[PDB]
Amino acid sequence: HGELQYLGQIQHILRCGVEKDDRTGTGTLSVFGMQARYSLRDEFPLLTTKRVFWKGVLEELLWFIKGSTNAKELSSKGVKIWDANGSRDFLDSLGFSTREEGDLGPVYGFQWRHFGAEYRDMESDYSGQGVDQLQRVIDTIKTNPDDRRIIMCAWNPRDLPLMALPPCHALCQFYVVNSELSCQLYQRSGDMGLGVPFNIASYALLTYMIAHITGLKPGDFIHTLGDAHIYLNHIEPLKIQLQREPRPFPKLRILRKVEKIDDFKAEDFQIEGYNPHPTIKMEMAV
Amino acid sequence: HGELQYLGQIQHILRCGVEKDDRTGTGTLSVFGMQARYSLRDEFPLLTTKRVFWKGVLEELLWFIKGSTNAKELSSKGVKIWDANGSRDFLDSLGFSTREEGDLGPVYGFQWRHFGAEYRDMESDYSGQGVDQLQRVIDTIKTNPDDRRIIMCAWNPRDLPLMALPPCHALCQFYVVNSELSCQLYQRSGDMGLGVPFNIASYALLTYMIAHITGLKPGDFIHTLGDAHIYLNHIEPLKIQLQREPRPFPKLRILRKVEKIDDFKAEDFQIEGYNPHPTIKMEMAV
Ligand SMILES: Nc1nc(=O)c2c(CCc3ccc(C(=O)N[C@@H](CCC(=O)O)C(=O)O)cc3)c[nH]c2[nH]1
Ligand SMILES: Nc1nc(=O)c2c(CCc3ccc(C(=O)N[C@@H](CCC(=O)O)C(=O)O)cc3)c[nH]c2[nH]1
Ligand SMILES: *c1cc(=O)[nH]c(=O)n1[C@H]1C[C@H](O)[C@@H](COP(=O)(O)O)O1
Ligand SMILES: *c1cc(=O)[nH]c(=O)n1[C@H]1C[C@H](O)[C@@H](COP(=O)(O)O)O1
Repeated sequence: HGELQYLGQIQHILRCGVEKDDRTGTGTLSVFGMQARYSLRDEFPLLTTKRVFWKGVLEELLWFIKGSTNAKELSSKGVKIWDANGSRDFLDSLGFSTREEGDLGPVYGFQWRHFGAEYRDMESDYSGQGVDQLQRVIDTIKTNPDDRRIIMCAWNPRDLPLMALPPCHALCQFYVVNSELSCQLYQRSGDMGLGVPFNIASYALLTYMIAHITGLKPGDFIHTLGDAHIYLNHIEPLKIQLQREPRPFPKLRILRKVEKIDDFKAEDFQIEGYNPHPTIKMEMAV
Repeated sequence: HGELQYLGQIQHILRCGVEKDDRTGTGTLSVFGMQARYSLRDEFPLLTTKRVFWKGVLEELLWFIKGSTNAKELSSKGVKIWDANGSRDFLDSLGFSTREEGDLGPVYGFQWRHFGAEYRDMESDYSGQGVDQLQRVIDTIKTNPDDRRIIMCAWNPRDLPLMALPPCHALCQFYVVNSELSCQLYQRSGDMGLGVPFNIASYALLTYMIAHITGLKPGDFIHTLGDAHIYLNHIEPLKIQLQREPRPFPKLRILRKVEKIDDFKAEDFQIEGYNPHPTIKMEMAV
């Protein structure tokens, strides 16, 4: 079904992908330019050939929406996925010695809600500052769904030098037709073993959310990869996953009627019928 | 061959695309999310089922590279393609009455070379201001071709309100492997009848240029569409073009060794073996 698109890319990268060195010191097999279409109609694409950490997914999205750039605010929810890039050693290796541990800089959250804003620290008050792309999107979908410019962009050339790690999912666009909402994302860099499974579920979630607030039904989620790679220490685990057979995707039900996107809380959502294969550990390249 | 990928999209949009209204008042048949891979190896993808206005293509690219945002500077080269969006009526319909005719605002050129810069007018001196993404790319390709962040982004959330028409080709990323350079582009909006044929040739040209300056051979050009559409008054002309049979793509020869990307002049290039079908007129939706 849909999960076959992902499994296909994993295999393609493995057979043809060229070996390439990366900034983390690990090895890589990569391909440049791919695209997969995931349907959000009566199903949510949460991989089944492996049990995905749904919690961190939901928690991360929520963390993004409130415009936070502090690894600690997320680690507080039991989702440690960003701590690594917020460490003292990592911050220092980038020359951010004066920065407080946990401050990722002007990344995802900050750009979605305050693009123009002049960044200070992970604790500054930015309200009212910069452009709020998220809200902007919502309003355009509501007043003119034919608009060919419903875009949310995290890539900010001017702020790059202060980011602990530039956006991998740097740009997404929404589209409307027949009362159903679709979203496409441009991911410059894609760690097929870890981030990608997360990424896919993260945007399918965002779409559902916005579709809810706008009174539209989810359409498709187009995933576009730039540098899609499989780290060397992910090759064996992936080889096994490729052998497992997928199951039908689960469903995402929203337990309540929400008006503003900032109202959503972890409790408002619930996954149904998720029957995945056993978990698979994979080491994140730092 | 390669031109078949394009012809395929035209047909797919026609037989499966949904009718959709657009900002120009014209009608539209659209699809959301597509991708085509064009090879730049010993061939330049300049459509053959129709004779493409190569001049405007080359002239436009050059116009972009020097960071100009004035329709008149291009109309001066005999390429009138942008005049329409720089008119007084159009500028005024957007509320830009105080703006001088021809000033498109902070678009393509301005963002490629001065992303951060604070826009003034199509005649202001921006040198030394904002980030120069173009040069940035060149240097990264030269010092670390494994870099997973070689990106040039025109989409600037903060400047949007001042653009006569937001970027259609809003983001592209480069990739290197085996001494050959590839480029992928994200085009949020795609007028299949006019712009797209231009767009494709425009980026294939840019790639060739950068590959030359960096001492690499062209690889592939991945074209990714967001809202790909065929305007209603383009349906009949396209239906005929779909019936014509493609010919082998021509070759792009660079008549001279160039060091800096700003040195390139229209004369440095030459197309060879271009044998296309007769021209096809199509009215641009304003
Ligand atoms: N190299 C690299 N790749 C990335 O994708 C990345 C990111 C993106 C977020 C991210 C990081 C790790 C995991 C993750 O580790 N997931 C695991 C376990 C998660 C847990 O339970 O804590 C998984 O198997 O899904 C899932 C998502 C930040 N820094 C990164 N660096
Ligand atoms: N709706 C819309 N589509 C676009 O592509 C666009 C653009 C891109 C620039 C552009 C405009 C017109 C033609 C063009 O007219 N090309 C003709 C021949 C032109 C000539 O003879 O000079 C063609 O057949 O390709 C080719 C390129 C700006 N505003 C636009 N609005
Ligand atoms: C980044 C964040 C995300 O959401 N998705 C991802 O897969 N990644 C991965 C890609 C790469 O491994 C690393 C970022 O490295 P780089 O900046 O591209 O060099 O995280
Ligand atoms: C914009 C510029 C370009 O180079 N390529 C294109 O084909 N276009 C087209 C897309 C769309 O048809 C129109 C812009 O309209 P809108 O801003 O999306 O409303 O020009």
